[PDB]
Amino acid sequence: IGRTCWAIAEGYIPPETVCILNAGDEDAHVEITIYYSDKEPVGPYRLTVPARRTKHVRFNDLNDPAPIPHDTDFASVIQSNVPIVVQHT
Amino acid sequence: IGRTCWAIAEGYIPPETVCILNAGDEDAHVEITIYYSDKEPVGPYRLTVPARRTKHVRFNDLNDPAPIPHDTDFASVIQSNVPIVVQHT
Amino acid sequence: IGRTCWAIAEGYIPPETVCILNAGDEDAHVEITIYYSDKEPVGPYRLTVPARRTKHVRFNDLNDPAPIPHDTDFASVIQSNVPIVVQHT
Amino acid sequence: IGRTCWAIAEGYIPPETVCILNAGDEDAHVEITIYYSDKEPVGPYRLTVPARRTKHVRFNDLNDPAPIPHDTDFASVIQSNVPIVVQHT
Repeated sequence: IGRTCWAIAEGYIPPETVCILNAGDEDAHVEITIYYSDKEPVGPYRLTVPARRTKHVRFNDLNDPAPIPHDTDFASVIQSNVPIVVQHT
Repeated sequence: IGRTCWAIAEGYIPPETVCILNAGDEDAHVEITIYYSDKEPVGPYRLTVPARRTKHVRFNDLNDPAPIPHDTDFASVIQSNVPIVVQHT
Repeated sequence: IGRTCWAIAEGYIPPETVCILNAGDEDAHVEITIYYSDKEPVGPYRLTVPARRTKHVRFNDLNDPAPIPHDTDFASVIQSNVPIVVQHT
Repeated sequence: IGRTCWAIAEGYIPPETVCILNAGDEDAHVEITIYYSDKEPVGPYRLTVPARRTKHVRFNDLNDPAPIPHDTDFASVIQSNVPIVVQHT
């Protein structure tokens, strides 16, 4: 159930959440990359979504490799080793 | 018309509806599974969507195998033996 | 550009518009069928979307084979002989 | 990541933005065509989205071959030589 690559063309943290579902039996090793209008992309931000669980990820909580600056439009690519379902809220 | 597997990565019942269309000539035997961030999934919740009809299903009305707790973020996978069209409202 | 079959699982006329784009060089002969929770589907409602034009269709304006009753949830299937792009507003 | 052809069946400038992401390593040479209910399409409007960057394009800022009239419903087709991701805001 789902796909191993998702993209979100607009993101913004005011001066921002992806709901992920891994309905499968293997843990999802997820890698997020943040894109900008005027600089190189930052990432991967790495996290695990456990087998048969949801996980909400707040863009504001991401910090490794670096925090996402606030008041800045960005886009994001989310890649997983196993199919997941992503909804941007 | 439609697909036999649909996923909804974010659901919530405040302390929540899927509109299903079976445009086909066979009844749809539908199975919903609810996923959580911190426990195993619950289901299948089973229902029939008749040939050439819509059916609205309220998540709050589901009760077999168990009611969905309120004030709790969940996701859902909806599977059918025949193609259906699902919209989350 | 687009597809020849589109479905909209929830529609409602209070007691409702599809924006269609035919980016192609042939006229689109479109057929809409309305589905209900408790009776057989009604249609086809037939219309033409000209080559390289948009057309907005209000569900409230449809009348042949019959008007859609108000205050009634419905779904719709839109079929075309040529690819079109449909957005429900 | 993404597709080389995107369509947006409803656009309107009051008397309107596409967020584009090129997550790839080649620049995206993008061509927008505007469609109307009652006249021939206008375009291509041409722009470049750089490798590994986002770009927001305001429909109100487009002017070559011609400005889009205000208070007028339109649709748009966006074509690229390389896959991009488009979100209409």
